[PDB]
Amino acid sequence: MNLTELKNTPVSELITLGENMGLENLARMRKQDIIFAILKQHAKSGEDIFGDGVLEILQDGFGFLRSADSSYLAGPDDIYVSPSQIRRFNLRTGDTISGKIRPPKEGERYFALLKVNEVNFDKPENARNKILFENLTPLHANSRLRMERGNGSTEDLTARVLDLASLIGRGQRGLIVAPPKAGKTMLLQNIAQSIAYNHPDCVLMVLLID
Amino acid sequence: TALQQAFDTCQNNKAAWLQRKNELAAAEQEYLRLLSGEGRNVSRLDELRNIIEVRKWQVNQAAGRYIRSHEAVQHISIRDRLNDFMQQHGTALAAALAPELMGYSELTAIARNCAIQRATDALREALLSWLAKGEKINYSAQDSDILTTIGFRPDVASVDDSREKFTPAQNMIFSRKSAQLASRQSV
Ligand SMILES: Nc1ncnc2c1ncn2[C@@H]1O[C@H](COP(=O)(O)OP(=O)(O)OP(O)(O)=S)[C@@H](O)[C@H]1O
Ligand SMILES: [Mg+2]
Repeated sequence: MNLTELKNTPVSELITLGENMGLENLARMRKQDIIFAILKQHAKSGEDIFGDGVLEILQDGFGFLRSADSSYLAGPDDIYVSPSQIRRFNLRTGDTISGKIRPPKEGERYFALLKVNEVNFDKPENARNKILFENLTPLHANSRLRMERGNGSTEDLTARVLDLASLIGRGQRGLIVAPPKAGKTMLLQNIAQSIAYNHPDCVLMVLLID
Repeated sequence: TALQQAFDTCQNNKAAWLQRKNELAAAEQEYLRLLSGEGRNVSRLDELRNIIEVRKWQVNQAAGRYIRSHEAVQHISIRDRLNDFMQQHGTALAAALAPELMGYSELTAIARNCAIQRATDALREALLSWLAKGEKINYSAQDSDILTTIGFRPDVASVDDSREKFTPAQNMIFSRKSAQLASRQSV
């Protein structure tokens, strides 16, 4: 079973699954605590349990592994990562790690990982021999990122005006200088929808602050 | 041996232009095939279009170079044939042009130029009269093969491809895009 599969489930499932596994009062506490309790209960049975997420390196190799759907929130369900396998696999911050996870021992309250079977959606040996980002030589934008959806949507006029106004391509560095109450949120929403529709290959990330 | 150099330079230019037209046609055909497909492939189609104009510009450049080299080799052969025909029959020629071509060694610039102009247009009436009576002009025997493989005129598929009149700005923009395309193809 997948920890990510648990985290993608809604909150009410704690009644359906947590109570069915013998837990007593998972109704009243924070969701990550419910996830921790259910996955501890399942781990006590002994079946193999999967895990995955984005790696974080602390100031002293006290590595952690967070989940994307939880907005990388520091919670009990975070996966511990000792410096030993960090050195062995030459890992660093931002690495997507997937594989086995281990139930915590005495004195530990975080689920460590037994062995990784996927790094950055690739084999660990293929991920190890990859050069650093900053060593890559930049260039100007070459491939055009057309925002015209082409589905004839009633809101597609925004994307069309965007295409006529400012061309967007791979590798640009863009700014949207707007006042409050101007339409930034749904302009970015239309941009994201057009990117998801026209260009399913490129990885799309949206980041929201305060 | 300069005529042979011009000849095989023109042959190389023609081969290069044919090759350029080859990948241009291939790119156009595959772009049409992808457009006919059900998949969207927006970036695929956009960069394929860009490749299409890059290949079109390369074809234009190759055709222009081929036409220029063909004209150059024709001019070189004309100069050589007319020069040694001078070396053959120039005594009789200048005898026919005697009443105004004398004194050229010491005449003034204006007099020399006007005498040359009179000689030129007189040759014009003579030549147009010979073309008017109308025999079939035959190629020079010494260079007949070299001047007949290149053809009387450059191929029409090259002439119709040299009417775009690209501006210099577009010229170096397309050169930069072609260099970037070659670099991407190498990778
Ligand atoms: N393309 C559009 N079609 C229809 N209504 C639009 C469109 N763009 C903006 N609006 C309206 O204009 C307002 C824009 O609201 P938002 O995009 O939420 O503002 P904002 O850019 O997020 O700035 P904030 O968050 O309020 S400071 C709303 O009242 C929308 O209904
Ligand atoms: Mg907003």
